[PDB]
Amino acid sequence: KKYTFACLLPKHLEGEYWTDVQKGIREAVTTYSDFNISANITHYDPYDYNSFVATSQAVIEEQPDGVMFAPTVPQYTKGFTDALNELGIPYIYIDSQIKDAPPLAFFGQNSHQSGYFAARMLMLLAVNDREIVIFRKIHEGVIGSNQQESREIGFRQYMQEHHPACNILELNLHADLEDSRMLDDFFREHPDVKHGITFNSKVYIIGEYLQQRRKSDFSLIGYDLLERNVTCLKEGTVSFLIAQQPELQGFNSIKTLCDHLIFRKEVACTNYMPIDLLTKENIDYYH
Amino acid sequence: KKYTFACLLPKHLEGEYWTDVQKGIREAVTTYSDFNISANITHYDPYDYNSFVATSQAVIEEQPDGVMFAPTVPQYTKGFTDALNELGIPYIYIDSQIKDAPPLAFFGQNSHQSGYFAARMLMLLAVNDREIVIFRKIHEGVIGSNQQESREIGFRQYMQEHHPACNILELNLHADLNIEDSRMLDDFFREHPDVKHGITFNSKVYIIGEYLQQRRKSDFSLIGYDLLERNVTCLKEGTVSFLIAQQPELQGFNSIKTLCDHLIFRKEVACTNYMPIDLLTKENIDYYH
Ligand code: NA
Repeated sequence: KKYTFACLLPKHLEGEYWTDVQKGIREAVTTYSDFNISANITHYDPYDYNSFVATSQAVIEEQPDGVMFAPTVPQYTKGFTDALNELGIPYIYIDSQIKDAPPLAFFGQNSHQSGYFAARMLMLLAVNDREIVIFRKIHEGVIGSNQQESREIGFRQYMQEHHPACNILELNLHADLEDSRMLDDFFREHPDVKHGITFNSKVYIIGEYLQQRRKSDFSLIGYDLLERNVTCLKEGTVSFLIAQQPELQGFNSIKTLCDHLIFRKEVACTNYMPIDLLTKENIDYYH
Repeated sequence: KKYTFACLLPKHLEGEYWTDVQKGIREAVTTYSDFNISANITHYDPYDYNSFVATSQAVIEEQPDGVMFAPTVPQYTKGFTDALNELGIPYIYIDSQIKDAPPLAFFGQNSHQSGYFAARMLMLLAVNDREIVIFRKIHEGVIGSNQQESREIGFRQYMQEHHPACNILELNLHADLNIEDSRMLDDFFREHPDVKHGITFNSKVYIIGEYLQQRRKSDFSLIGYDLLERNVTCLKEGTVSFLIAQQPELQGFNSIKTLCDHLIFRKEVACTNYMPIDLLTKENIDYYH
């Protein structure tokens, strides 16, 4: 019988952030083909905690040899991890982690440090601005991402720490809205804000909006190398993109499971991923 | 018998730039121990022609299967590369390219783009600055490094395209001294009290950074290259604002790997391997690997 590694990740469309993590998973599968391993990828609605509970219970009943997954908020993840620990099934957290429920290994960015870093870079662009804006993506009241929330916290800590006088504005766009009207009104109400940032992976939304309205007097800092994000980076609507090597996170998760289960090797638990800064001038050599 | 790859690098002290490239080479040797290969590292005097010739000749006379070589003063190398081609000994360039003498493969940054990028980052720092300064350190007059010279050209191009009004000052420190580095700096900052931002293209930015630290001067920030320990310390202390890395470990590792699969695995290999232009700050340096 083949090895089965259950991979539980957020629902998404092809080409979005999670596409790269999955390609890393598949690359790992082929690499370890001599061991006949198999990745069974299922998804959950990151905005609906019950979706995580139902799908994670399915994973549990599939009795995989190992599991890698993006945790949702703590209290809705606890039952899953407790069950896996009780069944002796090792799990790996990716993207974010739950510190009081340690896994075999964690692969993701130090969210707080990532946010702190982002603030430092943003202040470099808006050195003497009186306000900056944080764009978010919410649905059913939640932000749907521990990392997106924890990054903002680190960000805010840096701001309160180095630029307490700079006013921080927030605009919560709707996940499955029209982002355009939201933006039109935002700029009408706040016509002098020159710089903004988002902690989700869809800064292109704001970028394309500016590109279309011929607005070149506003630049964004965003996350991840989604095709559309990079286009906005090259066009100038986005000043910097922060990457976390999603492919490597996916690959290393499977490799770690293999190392632990197959090779029976010891493995490092905490694996903070880098906080890579990309600009139009260095993106082409970034791999 | 065995496979022998001669690696010719500039003499240096442990902890300088090349120490990482050497670790890379070592990691590669062990990884391919199966094919029983050995990397023979020899250091050379980069500014003593007669010396360089003697060591290079010694390398050629060792009859190596392959060679990886980091060029400093290209005008002292034609004899070496002609001899390698004549003997059918494939060679790899790292860090700097020597256009009139193409190698089997090259590993290093696209110097032009690296400098262009460096300019962008410096100007984010010196937005409204009338002048900026490039810091260099020459031996026998030469700026000994095509990568360095070329980086400077890309830097000036960006400055011409974006801040043609900004004055570009230059301060040359000398290795074949008796004019001490700190004395050069005192005169410069004395005659140029207003300059607030600077940059260097060699990997010894710590010389300027530690100077500012010991003089508790905090009204000036540098942009430098490479993750030498002294560079990182200056990065963490604030004298240096940004450091640009190029993954020296991987360049050394890849050099040997390329030689192995070319000579041993009879594989095809790309000639140009442009390394990344990584930007590091105090806030992300600890998570870079
Ligand atoms: Na969200």
